[PDB]
Amino acid sequence: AQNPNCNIMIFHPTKEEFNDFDKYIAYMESQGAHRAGLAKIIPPKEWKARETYDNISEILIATPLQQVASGRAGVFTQYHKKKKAMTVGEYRHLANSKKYQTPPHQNFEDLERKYWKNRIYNSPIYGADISGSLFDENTKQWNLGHLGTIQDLLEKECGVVIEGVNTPYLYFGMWKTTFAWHTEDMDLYSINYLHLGEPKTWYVVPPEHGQRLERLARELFPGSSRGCGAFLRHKVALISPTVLKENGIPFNRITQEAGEFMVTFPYGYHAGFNHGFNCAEAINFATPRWIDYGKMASQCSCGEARVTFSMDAFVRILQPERYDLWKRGQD
Ligand SMILES: O=C(O)CNC(=O)C(=O)O
Ligand SMILES: [Mg+2]
Ligand code: NI
Ligand SMILES: [Zn+2]
Repeated sequence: AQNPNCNIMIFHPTKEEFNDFDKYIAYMESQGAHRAGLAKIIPPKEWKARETYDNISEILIATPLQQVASGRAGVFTQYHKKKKAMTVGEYRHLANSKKYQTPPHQNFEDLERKYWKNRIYNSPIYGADISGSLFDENTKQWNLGHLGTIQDLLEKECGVVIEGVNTPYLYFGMWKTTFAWHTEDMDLYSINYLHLGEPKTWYVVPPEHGQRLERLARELFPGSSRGCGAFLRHKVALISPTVLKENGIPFNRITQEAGEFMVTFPYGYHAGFNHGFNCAEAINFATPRWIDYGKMASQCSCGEARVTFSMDAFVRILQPERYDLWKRGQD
């Protein structure tokens, strides 16, 4: 069995290997990369996502989100307070202001210590989940807006024909902006490209041990657990590496830098934070190996998780017994 310790693997494809996306995902799996829940892919030196970023300040963040925390430093939840619209130029200036800028630090490890110590005492503002793409249309390799769609995958593997679309999303981050512990909708894969700016630190639990994390989360957030049998679908709970280690939960960590891709694998729980002003692009995708995970994915029916249009068909086809209850939570 490849990668039995479930380490995060890092890949350096050649320009030739970068042509066929699906093939390279299958390659990484042949080497055991999925067992970690997360892999890093460093593009060949000849590749570029786009010519320059010199023109991105005009993008609009229609609903910036202020991430307010409650709890203790290692075990907290965050809620998103909506703020007035602002341009990327406005947001970058805010990120770099004395109130929000990254503090002096020695190295990534020092900065990680400062994040876990102090996160809860601040409320950073995140421009998340913005439909759009920063890949040049002429970039043919690993262009996240030109992937094969999840609908097409389900049609090819299962023969059924469904509505729905699959487009990328932009994320504008600043110091301490935080992504809570989650798997993807329908336990899909994700791919994330860091276009520019400061790094993103990731934490991940191997898919084979996801239920260990869920059991700890039920213990640590007991009112939330009573409210919903899949409350991590709400994407609000944070648990630190120190707390994970105290409770024996297997995990790994890695820091993504600008120019790098990360792939999350089906049912790979992940969480993390941004080091300073940055911009990422991400999208969900499927492969044939995902279908079994889609069929078994948990679902929130309490009403909190509210998701895209396109998840309807996935539930309806893969989880018909759950469909009626889940759709009530949508409506
Ligand atoms: O970058 C972020 O804030 C969060 N991204 C993801 O959870 C992902 O790409 O799957
Ligand atoms: Mg612009
Ligand atoms: Ni994710
Ligand atoms: Zn719920």
